[PDB]
Amino acid sequence: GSVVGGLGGYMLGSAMSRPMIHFGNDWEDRYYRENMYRYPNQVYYRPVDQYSNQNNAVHDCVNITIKQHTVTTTTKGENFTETDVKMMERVVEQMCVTQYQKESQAYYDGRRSS
Repeated sequence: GSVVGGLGGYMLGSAMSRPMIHFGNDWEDRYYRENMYRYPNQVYYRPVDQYSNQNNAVHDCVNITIKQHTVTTTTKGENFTETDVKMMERVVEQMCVTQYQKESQAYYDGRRSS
């Protein structure tokens, strides 16, 4: 039950989102627009079909995405620091929410309702 040390129950997102996010100044809003490429566009998550709402599974997914990234990276002597992580959470929240909001929408649209 392990894909990368233990994430063997997790699934891997649609690879389709990287929103612009706005910290309230172009100080770190810009830093991100020059630092967004490195971040995973993908997010690691679990089937919301099983959950009362995706938000619980999103907020898990955020932590796990960062982890599934950094874990494979610090295996290479790398390390990540809070101000890097804060530049993923802004997006990885959006991306995991949006992946969920297509996996749990664009798969059923009310189970064959549209």
